[PDB]
Amino acid sequence: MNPPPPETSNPNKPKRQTNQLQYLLRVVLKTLWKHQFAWPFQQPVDAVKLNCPDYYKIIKTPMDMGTIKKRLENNYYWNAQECIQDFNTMFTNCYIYNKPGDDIVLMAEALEKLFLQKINELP
Ligand SMILES: Cc1noc(C)c1-c1cc(O)cc([C@@H](O)c2cccnc2)c1
Repeated sequence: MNPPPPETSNPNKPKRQTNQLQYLLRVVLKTLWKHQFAWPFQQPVDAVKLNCPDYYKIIKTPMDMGTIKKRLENNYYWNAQECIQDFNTMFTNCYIYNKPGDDIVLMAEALEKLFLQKINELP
């Protein structure tokens, strides 16, 4: 069974729109979103659909690009580091749950490489 997806809004959370945050959405996320390996990360893991019932028994801090996209679109973050942290959590979760020689890990590693490439050009 799946937990509630991570929050994309929090009225009592302090928010702020920075040039770095705009770049993370308009450039970083938008480009990664269109990558041939991006589709498994565009929405939370469905432990039932994927026959991975133990996923949310192992991953206690889930994250996906769909959540990050909504957070960016909702101006949920205070600075770029908060958004970058969500990306790092998404990748880390994948490497934790899956075996190093798995297709999904190869997809994550490719996206992580492109992600690191793009944040090295952060404004
Ligand atoms: C991301 C993630 N992190 O842990 C798991 C598990 C996933 C995942 C998410 C999906 O939406 C689909 C699949 C699976 O169907 C697949 C996808 C691609 C290659 N080989 C297998 C895996």
